[PDB]
Amino acid sequence: QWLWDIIDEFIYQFQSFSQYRCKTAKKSEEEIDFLRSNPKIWNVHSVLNVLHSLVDKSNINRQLEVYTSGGDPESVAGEYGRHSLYKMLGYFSLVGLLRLHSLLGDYYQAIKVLENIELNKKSMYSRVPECQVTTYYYVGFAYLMMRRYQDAIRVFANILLYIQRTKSMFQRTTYKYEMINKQNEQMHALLAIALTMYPMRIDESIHLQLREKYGDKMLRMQKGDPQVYEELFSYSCPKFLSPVVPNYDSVHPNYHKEPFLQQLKVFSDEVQQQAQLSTIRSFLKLYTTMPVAKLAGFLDLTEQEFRIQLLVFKHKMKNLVWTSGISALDGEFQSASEVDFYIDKDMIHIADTKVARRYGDFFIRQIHKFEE
Amino acid sequence: YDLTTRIAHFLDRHLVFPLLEFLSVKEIYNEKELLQGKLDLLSDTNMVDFAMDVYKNLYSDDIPHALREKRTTVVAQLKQLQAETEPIVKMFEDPETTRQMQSTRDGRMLFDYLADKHGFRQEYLDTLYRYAKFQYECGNYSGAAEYLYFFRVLVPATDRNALSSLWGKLASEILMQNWDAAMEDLTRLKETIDNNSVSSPLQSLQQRTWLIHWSLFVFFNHPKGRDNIIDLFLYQPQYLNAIQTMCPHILRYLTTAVITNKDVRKRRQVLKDLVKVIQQESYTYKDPITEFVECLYVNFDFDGAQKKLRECESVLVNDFFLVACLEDFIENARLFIFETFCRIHQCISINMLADKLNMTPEEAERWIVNLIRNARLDAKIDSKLGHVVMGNNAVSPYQQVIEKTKSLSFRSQMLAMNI
Amino acid sequence: YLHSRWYQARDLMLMSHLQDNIQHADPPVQILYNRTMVQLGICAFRQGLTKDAHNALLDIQSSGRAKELLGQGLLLRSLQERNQEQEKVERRRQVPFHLHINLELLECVYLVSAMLLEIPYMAAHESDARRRMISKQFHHQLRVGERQPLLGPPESMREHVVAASKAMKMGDWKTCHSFIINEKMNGKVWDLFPEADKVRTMLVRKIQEESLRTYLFTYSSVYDSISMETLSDMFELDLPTVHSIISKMIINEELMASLDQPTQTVVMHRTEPTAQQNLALQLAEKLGSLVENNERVFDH
Amino acid sequence: RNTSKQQQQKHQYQQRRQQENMQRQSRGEPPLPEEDLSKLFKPPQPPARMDSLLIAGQINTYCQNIKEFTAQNLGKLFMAQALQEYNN
Repeated sequence: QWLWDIIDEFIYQFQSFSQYRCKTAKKSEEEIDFLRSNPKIWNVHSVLNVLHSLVDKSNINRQLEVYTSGGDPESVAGEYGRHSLYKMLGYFSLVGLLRLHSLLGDYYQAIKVLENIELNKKSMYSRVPECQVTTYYYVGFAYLMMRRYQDAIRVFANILLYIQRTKSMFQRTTYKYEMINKQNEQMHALLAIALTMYPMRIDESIHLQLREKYGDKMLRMQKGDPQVYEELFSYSCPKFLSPVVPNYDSVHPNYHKEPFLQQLKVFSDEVQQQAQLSTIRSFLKLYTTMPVAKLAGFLDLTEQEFRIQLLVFKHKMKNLVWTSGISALDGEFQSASEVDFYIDKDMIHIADTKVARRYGDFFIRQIHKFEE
Repeated sequence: YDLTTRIAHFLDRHLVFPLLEFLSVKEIYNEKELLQGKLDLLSDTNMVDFAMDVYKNLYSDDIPHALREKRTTVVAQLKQLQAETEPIVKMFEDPETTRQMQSTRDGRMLFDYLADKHGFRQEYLDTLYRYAKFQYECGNYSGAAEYLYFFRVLVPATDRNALSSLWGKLASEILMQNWDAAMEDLTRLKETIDNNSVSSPLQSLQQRTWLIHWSLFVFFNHPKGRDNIIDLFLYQPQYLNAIQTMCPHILRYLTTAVITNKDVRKRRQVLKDLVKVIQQESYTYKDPITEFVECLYVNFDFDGAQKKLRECESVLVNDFFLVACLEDFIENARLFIFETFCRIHQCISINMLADKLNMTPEEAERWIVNLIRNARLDAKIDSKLGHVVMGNNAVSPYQQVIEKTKSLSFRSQMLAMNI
Repeated sequence: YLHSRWYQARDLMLMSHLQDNIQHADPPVQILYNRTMVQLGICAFRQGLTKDAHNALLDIQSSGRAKELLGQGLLLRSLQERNQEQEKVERRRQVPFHLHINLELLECVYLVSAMLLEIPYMAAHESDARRRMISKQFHHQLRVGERQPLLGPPESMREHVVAASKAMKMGDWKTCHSFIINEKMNGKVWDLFPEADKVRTMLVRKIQEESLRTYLFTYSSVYDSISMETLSDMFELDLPTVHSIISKMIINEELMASLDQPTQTVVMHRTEPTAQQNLALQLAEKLGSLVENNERVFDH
Repeated sequence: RNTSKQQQQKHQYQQRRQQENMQRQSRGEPPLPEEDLSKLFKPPQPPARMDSLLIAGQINTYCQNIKEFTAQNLGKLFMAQALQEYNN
């Protein structure tokens, strides 16, 4: 008690609020125009699309942790509480997008992501920065599950920067804000190590304090240490399939551990190969064109002993990150050296300091408005 | 340093039971000899480290020292007087001396297990009283100390005997060439100097030197115990301001574990304080072998430094101690003086790197292959010329001042917008 | 310091800790204490150590007391020295003339020792890069001699400093030697020590090595390749000094500079002098962020 | 900012210790004065905002931004034209 009844108090309030918005958002523009006109606060009935959905994201896997196999609540969640909110006419305000954010919130918990080609296609409503932060939050995981991290590195930098300009002012998140700050920290630290030396994209969102800490971690996982990947996985393992929070850790049920194992077994099979991928590419391409002795200078470094030195290097060439070539007549290993650029980070903040002038000009003239 | 005002009138007037001598007229390797002798003042008749003088060169003059120490390993000292075949004919004292010890040991070996099996706090201390007597009669008998000072240690003379028998047991286990029971007395010395005493410097700088002796010969992790032997007592390395700074080789085992067993960041703390100021400057005026380690490094020399290391590295290996950090300090003198060159520089000919540090060019080439892979020398390697190009020079350092005036002032003005 | 080697005198001041005993024990012994740390600075200057000539003249030359530290200050010299009867007590007490010492030497000890220090130090500051501007320094002992547009030949002890200071600012080492060595023989200040030939020769290289720095500090933007063969011949400095110069010109000053000591070549490329104004504005706007933060620090 | 620091050296940095002197004495004696309670809180020399230096300070630093906006655009219109008119 004090949890499970309040779980059911919430869910029955949630599945009722799943019904009140499933009925009155399809043919009616009548209670909607009643909701536009007589309540002047636009917040509250857009709060309920996030307040009641985030704690539904909690309470569904709260029961599903006990009801592991042969489980009720995700079918109670998605098909009846979320998909009833998903496929309708839009509440033409910040409700119709957040019903999809209610759906994609559990369509991310379910690891079944493919419909991110659909979720942004029917999202032809105005991408408000309230929803745009939650857009690049949810959508960027499918790019993180796309194994093309050179495109994923730029998406998680947006949501971690928090100069994406959100300001609401009615506890809208709700009650959980730095968890988004800490998860995108770990999702971008996931993207910091995986591609370096190419980023050089860890500078804006991740500040110089965590550039030193996770960057020294970025060295060690590439210089060989699995402790960083253990830090990179175990800090991030609930961060792929968190409800928001579990129920109560106990010894007697075998139940709670059974979806806890399901959170472990999925996302360790993916990124451990990427931990080996970070080690293969890790050496700096010091020179583009190696002779055989300096091919054997890097065949030494690729993997020696002894057997299977050329073929292991052949495996380690073919990881999308070593575009190379053997000149079999010349004995001339002809490879790449891809390098990047730094200095151009003053063109973005030149308007941000033009904002930092204007944002200082704004509220103090708003203070001057309250003392005019 | 504060206790120097006690030293300012006293000036190195230590108080030891084995007094002075070290092995008269010598031939070779003479910077070790006073170094050995000034510690042989303070280290109580070592037991091999008499013959450590003899391993470089044989002399007949190692004989007159431990002959007059018949407490320690009685019969072996009967053998040393006849090893030179000397009619010293008064060797009729150690069989007289041991006979009182046998009547005291085996007369109380009855009591020794009355001390244990009863555990009677009188009869334990009654046995411990006669073994306070006996372990200062002979602590050699260090196993008779090792049984004694494993139970309730504190004999009925907790300060004078229980130091000089446990420092005796620290001596005599090392004089029996034990180290784990000396690791018992590692702890039993390093806490007794920490209590400490009245702490006269003639006691203290001796007890500070008593710290140096066992930590000088590395058996177990003195690459951790270097921090015990630097970062104790307001961390002067020589522990004796006391112008004869003669806990002398301590920098070499200190700068061993910095470059070998640590990184060298954290060697800047070594070069500034532990090389320059007063005490190591005195030891810079004592051993030229430690001097070319530091003085051509502090000149930031690149050819004279690396070779006068290498010349002194041929004499760094002449440290004929029980040493166990010998070539560690030698090899990582080369590896750090190459880090000293390629820290700020522009290039090096691999053929010059081969010929300066006396290696071959592929050894010189593959070493920067390791130095990129270690990320100690972040550069590139020209694969075919044998000329490692290292051109680290930055342009436009502005973005960092810009980052911390708009992550603070823009975001702390956010906080003033809630009122 | 004098009758033995000054390494002992540096130690025994640190040894006996006589910062505190001097107060309770008869402050005419504080006068002897102030006689002693002067003579420490003498054997800082006899051993040629310029920092210790500044730092033994720290309890002495951070104050105008040094006149009365021989017991010879005047009553109407300031509005402080009162009165005649206490002046009678102090001057029946102190001091014999052979116990008097050359304060003009002491000022030429104090001024010149930081002159070779602070001028390459301020030449880093006056290269449109300053954060360590130390107030109340030889900089301020220069200020009393600095703003003198009428100043012709160096004749006073400060005038020999200020002339050599401008010779130090030119980067020419030779021009300082005309202003110091001859003029302290003119004023017999060089003529005071038997060690003074060494002390001069010590201060020969302190002028040569450091005006080499002001040669590099002032002509820094366009020097993008800097020799080591020329500077060994120009400033008359051998390579193990020059390697100890140029590495510490690169390491300790932290100048962006490539160096090939086998080739004996310094390659710098500072980039840029118009972006020194960007450094001059980051001198300004970084102060902008601090007191903005300090606006909230006091108020909260 | 030396104005802004010195006022905050007086607005609060005095009054952090001015009340610390005042609160320590139990804010007064019942049968008598309250002598030091009248003595404590002597007002500092800036008590409030220093808004005579600060207004023309708000003017002339805004005038610096005009010179900036002069120096910004005059930079651009040549950095246009040089990149423009060289490029043929």
